[PDB]
Amino acid sequence: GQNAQAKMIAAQTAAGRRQAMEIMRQTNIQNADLSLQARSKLEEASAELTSQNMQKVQAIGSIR
Amino acid sequence: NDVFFFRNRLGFLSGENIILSRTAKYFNFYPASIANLSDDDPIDVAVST
Repeated sequence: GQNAQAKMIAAQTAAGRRQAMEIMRQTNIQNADLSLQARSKLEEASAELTSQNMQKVQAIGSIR
Repeated sequence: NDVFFFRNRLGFLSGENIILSRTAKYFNFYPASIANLSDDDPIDVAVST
């Protein structure tokens, strides 16, 4: 059955192609999550640095 | 009514209000920033009796 063999192999092309497409989908989606995590880290850094600024206002104020 | 200098603060006596300047900046009667009550902020206390 040459046709049966061709059908089975065609399924392998389908298996590898969708498997590769999914590899890119999973890798691309994870990267987006990491970018969002980096953005959240930037926001947290901004908040803590603002707290440091506010403490500075009172600190340098007392020195003056 | 009057102009004086107490603790290095240019002070005025308007009505029933005693108004003092910053500890060093005599020409700045406004606070620094509304983020955390500072130490050298101007004093605008009013005598209540």
